[PDB]
Amino acid sequence: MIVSFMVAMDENRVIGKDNNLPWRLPSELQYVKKTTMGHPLIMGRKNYEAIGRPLPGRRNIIVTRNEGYHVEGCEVAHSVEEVFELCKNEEEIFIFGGAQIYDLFLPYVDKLYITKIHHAFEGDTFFPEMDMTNWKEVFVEKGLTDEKNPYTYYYHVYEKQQLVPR
Ligand SMILES: COc1cc(Cc2cnc(N)nc2N)cc(/C=C/C(=O)N2N=Cc3ccccc3[C@@H]2c2ccccc2)c1OC
Ligand SMILES: [Ca+2]
Ligand SMILES: [Cl-]
Repeated sequence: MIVSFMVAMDENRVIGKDNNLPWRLPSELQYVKKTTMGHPLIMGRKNYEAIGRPLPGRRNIIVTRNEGYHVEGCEVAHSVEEVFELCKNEEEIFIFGGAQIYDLFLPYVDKLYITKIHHAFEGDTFFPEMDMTNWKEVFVEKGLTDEKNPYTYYYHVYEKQQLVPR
């Protein structure tokens, strides 16, 4: 099972402002949709609510410690272990964010899908630091910038850098 972080952050790792995206890049979200199609999406409650709805064609799994938390059209999981069991037969799952949610899955991550937005926004929550010497880029592509997607941004994908033995 490939454990993948899915993330869009600015030049200071901002991933949110007052629980919402400080940017509006529909093309970027079209990319998330295309990339995650047919795979589970894993996200925290706060993250999930910051959207209002669930993405069709995707297994939405909400992670909260709240044992009474339910939402229609979604699954709820209360620990890392419960998510892995639930996703036991899946080839790839996408950790869809919450800083804390990313942190929960750090010891397990195999793949990084990182959108980097070339701008500094006002933010209050951040993509956790990561030592990238352990990682190797396998794909990059400049996003579509135009009237609907004002900012300049790049899709990046990283896999684990294999170490060559001494
Ligand atoms: C705080 O608000 C958000 C945060 C995140 C987290 C996130 C976004 N992008 C990337 N690359 N990584 C992330 N972890 C998503 C979202 C996603 C928003 C959102 O509305 N969508 N994001 C993806 C998606 C996937 C399947 C069905 C529908 C959607 C939907 C969408 C909207 C417009 C065009 C195409 C698809 C979000 O809401 C705006
Ligand atoms: Ca793995
Ligand atoms: Cl969250």
